[PDB]
Amino acid sequence: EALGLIKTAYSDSSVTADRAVPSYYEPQTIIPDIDPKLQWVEDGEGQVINQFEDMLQLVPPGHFTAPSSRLTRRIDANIRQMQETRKLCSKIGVIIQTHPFVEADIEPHYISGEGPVMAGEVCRSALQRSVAKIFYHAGFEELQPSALDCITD
Amino acid sequence: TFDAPPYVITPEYILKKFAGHPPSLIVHLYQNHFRFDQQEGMFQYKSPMRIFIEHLRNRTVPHEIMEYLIQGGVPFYEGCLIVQVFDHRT
Amino acid sequence: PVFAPLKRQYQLARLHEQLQAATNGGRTNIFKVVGFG
Amino acid sequence: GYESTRPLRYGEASLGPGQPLFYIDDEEVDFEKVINAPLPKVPRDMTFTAHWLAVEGVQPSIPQNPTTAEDLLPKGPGANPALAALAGNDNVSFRPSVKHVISKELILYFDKIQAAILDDDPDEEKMRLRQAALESVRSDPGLHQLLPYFVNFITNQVTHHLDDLFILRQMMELAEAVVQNPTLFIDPYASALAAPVLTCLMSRKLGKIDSTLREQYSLRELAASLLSMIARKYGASNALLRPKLTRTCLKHFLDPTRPPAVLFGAISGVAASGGPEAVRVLVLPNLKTFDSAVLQPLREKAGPVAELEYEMLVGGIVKAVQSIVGNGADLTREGEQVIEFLGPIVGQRIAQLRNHTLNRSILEVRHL
Amino acid sequence: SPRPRDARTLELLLTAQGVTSFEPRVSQLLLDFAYRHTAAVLSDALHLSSITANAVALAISSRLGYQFRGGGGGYYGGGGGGASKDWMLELARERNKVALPRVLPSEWGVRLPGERFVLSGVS
Amino acid sequence: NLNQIVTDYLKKKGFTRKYLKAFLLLKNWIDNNLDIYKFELRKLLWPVFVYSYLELVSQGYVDDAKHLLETLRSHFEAVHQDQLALLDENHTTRLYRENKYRIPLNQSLSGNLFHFLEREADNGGATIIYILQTHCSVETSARGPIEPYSFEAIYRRARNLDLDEADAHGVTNRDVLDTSARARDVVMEMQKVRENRDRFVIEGRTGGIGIPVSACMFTFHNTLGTVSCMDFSNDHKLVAVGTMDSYIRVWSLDGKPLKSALENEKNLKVNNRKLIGHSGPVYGVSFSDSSKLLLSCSADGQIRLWSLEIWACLCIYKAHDGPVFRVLWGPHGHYFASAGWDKTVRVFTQDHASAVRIMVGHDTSISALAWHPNGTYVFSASDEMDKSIRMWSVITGNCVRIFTGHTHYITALECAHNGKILASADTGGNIFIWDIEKGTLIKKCRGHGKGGIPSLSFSAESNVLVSGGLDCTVRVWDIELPADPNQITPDQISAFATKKTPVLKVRFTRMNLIVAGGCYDPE
Amino acid sequence: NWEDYTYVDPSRPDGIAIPSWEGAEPETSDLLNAVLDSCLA
Amino acid sequence: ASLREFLNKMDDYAPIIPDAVTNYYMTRAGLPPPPQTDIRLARLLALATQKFIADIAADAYQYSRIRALGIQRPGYGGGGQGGSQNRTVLTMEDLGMAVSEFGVNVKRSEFYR
Amino acid sequence: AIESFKRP
Repeated sequence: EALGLIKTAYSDSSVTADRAVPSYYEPQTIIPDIDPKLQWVEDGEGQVINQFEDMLQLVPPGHFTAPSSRLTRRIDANIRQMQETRKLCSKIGVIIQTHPFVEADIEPHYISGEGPVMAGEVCRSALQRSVAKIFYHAGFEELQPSALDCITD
Repeated sequence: TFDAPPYVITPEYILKKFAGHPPSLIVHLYQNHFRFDQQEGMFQYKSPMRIFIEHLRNRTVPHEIMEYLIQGGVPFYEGCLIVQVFDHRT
Repeated sequence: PVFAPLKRQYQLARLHEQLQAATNGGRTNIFKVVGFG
Repeated sequence: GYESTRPLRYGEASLGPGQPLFYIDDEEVDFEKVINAPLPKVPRDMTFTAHWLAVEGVQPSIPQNPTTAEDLLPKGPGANPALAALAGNDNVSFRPSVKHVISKELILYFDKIQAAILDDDPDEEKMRLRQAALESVRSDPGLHQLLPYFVNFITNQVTHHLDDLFILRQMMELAEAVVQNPTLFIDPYASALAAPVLTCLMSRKLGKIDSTLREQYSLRELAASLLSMIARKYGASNALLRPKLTRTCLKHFLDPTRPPAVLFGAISGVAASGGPEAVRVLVLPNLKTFDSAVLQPLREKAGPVAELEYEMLVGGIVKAVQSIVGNGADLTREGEQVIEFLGPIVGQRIAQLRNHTLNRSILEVRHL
Repeated sequence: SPRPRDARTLELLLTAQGVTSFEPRVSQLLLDFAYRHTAAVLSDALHLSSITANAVALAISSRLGYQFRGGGGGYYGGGGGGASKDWMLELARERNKVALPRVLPSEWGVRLPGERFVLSGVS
Repeated sequence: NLNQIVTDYLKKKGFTRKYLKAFLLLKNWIDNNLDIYKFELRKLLWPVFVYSYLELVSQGYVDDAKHLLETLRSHFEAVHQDQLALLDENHTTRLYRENKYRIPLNQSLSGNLFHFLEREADNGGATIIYILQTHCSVETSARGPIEPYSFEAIYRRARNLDLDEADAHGVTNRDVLDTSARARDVVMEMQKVRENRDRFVIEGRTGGIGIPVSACMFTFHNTLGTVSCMDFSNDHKLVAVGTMDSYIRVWSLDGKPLKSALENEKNLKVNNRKLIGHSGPVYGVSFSDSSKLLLSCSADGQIRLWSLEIWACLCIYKAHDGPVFRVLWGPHGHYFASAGWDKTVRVFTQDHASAVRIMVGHDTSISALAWHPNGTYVFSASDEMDKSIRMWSVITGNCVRIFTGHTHYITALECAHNGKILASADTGGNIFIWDIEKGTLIKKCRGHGKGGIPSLSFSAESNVLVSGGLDCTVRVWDIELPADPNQITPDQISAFATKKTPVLKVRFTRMNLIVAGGCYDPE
Repeated sequence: NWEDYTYVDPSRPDGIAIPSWEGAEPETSDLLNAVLDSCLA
Repeated sequence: ASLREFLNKMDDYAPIIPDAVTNYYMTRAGLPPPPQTDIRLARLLALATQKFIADIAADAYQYSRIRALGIQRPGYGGGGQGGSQNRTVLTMEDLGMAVSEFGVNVKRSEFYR
Repeated sequence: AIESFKRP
């Protein structure tokens, strides 16, 4: 392999006497070969590398955030108006500071073949974020974590 | 050790093997009712014992009265019952 | 509990009543055979 | 509400000495904190790999298998000691002999087969017995423990009996029968079988007048056929087998010093191991010179043996060329070009076939 | 860290039965289920009435009419739905009395049920 | 005393004290030979066909003759067009009947052909033997194989030799040897073949050790514990996994694209696919006797049939109350069986929507299923208060055998290829080997850890067993130890440890080689 | 519709093709059956 | 009010639920995702889910507001210090009161001992 | 590689 003749997964980094004769003189020392694209090789992070790159597709951005429409808008506008009026109330009472709502997206992801992304944790978290936004639209300001978990279920 | 029954049991095999033995049951049929040989009363065809008659039609052992058969000491022949039917309807 | 249809229960109760009446509570053997057939 | 990913915490209250109460730990939070938080990390997609967990009963020391450092072998009164030798472990101090591993029936069977196959008597019954032994080796479903012994026996017989055509023919037939048994896993031994066969294909001397030449050329043809079969069957699990065989045969071919029989064997081997493209890319471009510095002096000879050798070599080259694939007077024009490319001796023979697909295939690599 | 009793007890009982691992939120699920069952049963028993043992038994028997028809009961044990065995035996007698279907070698492995029972024209 | 009870019960109950198959077989055998012989053997193809066709015309099977002529016309469309047209009584047929075909061949080639025909006598060999003996004469010669560029032809052409009488007589060696470029003892030959073949039989096993075996492992990554069941196709070309997310995923085991029959899906490049449509966790997947059909069962209580050519569901079966736990195709793939939570074993055919047989008598849930290699018996096992194995007849629907002795939850059942031995495994680490005709236990095998042995497999001759365990080990077992030459049981041959991967499926190939599958858990 | 069948056809839209002692029993069983059917009515 | 017009107006009625969540739960239930299913049908299903959740929020806000002798109802253990300021807090009690009308029981124990 | 070889 050091001469570029073959590809093997026998190196230590893949997963994280001395007779002077050619191998065909010793039949009971030989191990059959595996296809290079099916070999178990890991990268620095400890993740297995997928060898079929021609079949990988990139998940489009915005897939894990709310779509854009007349309805998805105007709910954000209602919430923004609520926050601004609450700031005005705080000042009136004085005679305190809130941050705008922003939804984060995932890091770039690849899928082998055509199919949905089956990740329960991230999907449940996004659903929880949506439920929290609806309940803030209803009129609440604080929450109990167990109640939020129950309603998400 | 005991002799096992054949794969398909037929009336011919049982009636030929067990010749010379008394029958398991004897039943008399009348116009509207039936009885057994040593019975004093009668059973109507519209009564619950109608079930027995159905077994006689299907050549099946009447398990629903099995206890009553064990009490009376009714004989079995390889798990089958030999029944004689007397017909006075005609 | 163990469940079953009502029809079977009623039919079996009726059959037991009739057979108990016929056998006089077990004092009479009506299935007895005398002779050889 | 019990599918939460939050950690489960408990707080403790007191009803008095030795009377504790426990409650779930919660706390009121803002909606800004929950809504604005980042999402968890997406795991990678499902996939699968492959590797060899064991080979013939021994686990190899590869990264995909567990390390020896971190209760698998019996150690009772009745357990065999030779079992520890079958696992291939290093600390083993017991060295089994043949009698400890092979049953007596199998030893008797091996002896009977070898006695039957290596009989040179011309009696008909002996021929029938030889054929029966070959069929038995080819079909028996219980010869898993004798495979290394078969390979070693073939190697030894070929090595020590190069001056006997009968024995070499029997060895080639036995090798053919062994690799046709459908119950045997032959991959790891493939190369071990390709060494004797090669020795029977390009050996300078085979055996010790016409009948001898008949036997030698028949043996070489059989060896080439067996080599083709081996290369086709076991070329994927032995990655470097095909290039090695092709390079060996090609190195032997491009050598004017070798006698004609070795050249015939070498061209047959190149065709058998490389394929159509190997012949097209490696053999044809060099033919123009080959027929001038090799074939002409041999043609100039007058002995009958020289005539037979020349005819056999030319026929072998022509067959190799034909293996690539299997218009009126205008077509003849194309044919003429071939006589310019492949030379007179072989160009004339190839053009006399009156084939167009072959002509186009041969002409496609003129620039090389 | 603090942890209530009966939780360590449930987890030790689970371990003793051959479970090599479990999620942290199984014990509290079981505890809350026990709370709900007790509350429902005694709320039922209150209406049939001081509460006696007969009222508790009657409440349990009433609840057993529409739930808990499972468990690992064996010979004449009300598991797997609670169906009587004689009823199942007579259903089997009715079914197994018909001859097995006749199949030719040319339709073995390729013939399907009737059009009424297959998924055609569903897209 | 159970013996006294049984004896009393028995005493009180009254107990006293055609040609196309042969042609295809020959064609495949010729295709599998060495090249140097292929020229000669092909001479047998043309006669065996022609006469065969005529035979049907003589027996009145006109439709069969037409079908045979049409099917094999393609192989000869480039050469025998005139003869095919004539065949589709003439004087040519009379000449064929009167004059028997001559088929020159080499001696060793003839011996190989005769031994092969005898070896496959009942699968089509008898037909070819009879045809050759009746309407052919195989003039054997001690020459070498003849080819257009072999030594024989080259030598004969160079030396300008004549044509041998035997090889003189629609392609013949004459056109290869012409300047334009013995008899037989069939039947007796078969007798000699059998007599000589009888001399090389192995008839015992004294001394020695078990058999070496190779193993190939397939490992699945990034599953996160969602995989419930796994299965391999009959030819080791496909793998299917059912998950806790209600879907099935299928992969090609060599990484090549999967093919679809839909026009829109023409030449599509993917090597794995998803089957969607169950509403709960999938607990079983079964490939049918290339595999065209798949069966699945789920916790929603339904059974689904999928086509692997268009990748869509064809039929739903709804005979169960509660979850279904196991589903199994029959040994040849038209009947199938299912079992689950409601304690009943159901047998269906793919032809009917309702189950055709119902099996009643278990007192608990079913945890394992298995078929008999003859297709007329089924095996079931229950758990908990009733840890027994029952054997069911499919013609009547009754139970014929009960096996008892397990005290732990049963995970796997397996019947040997000879139809005489049964194997079972539980969560205590034991494997029970049972005699079927006597209803007795043959023996026990120990050495696995605790947790469950989900998969067992027999070898082609049923003399070796392979088991896979959730303790991350694969073990090999001798079914009969050799005769004495004069925690772990001594009948274990080998144990291979995996790298943090519980084993879900193991299977034997045609050789001493097995394939196993599992999921990797780095933690 | 006991004999209603469809077929597997991968070339179709859905993959499915729609086709468009005295008196011993053996010698007196029929007479006894007639009498018993009369009794059962 | 036709179904065709409503499905044709689905551009303006998309809910705030991301498409990934919709695909994940449709696959769990048994429906292939919008690559093979119409995107408008999936949008309609998500909109129905959003409407259901908004109903359950409007109630339980009504319950919280009418609540503003005096002890909590047993069976709704939760919370900590009780928040801060005159803010409306979503508590287990109000959610349970609201969802009891939809046929859901969410009762727990307050202490465990 | 074969295509490259065939390239004039």
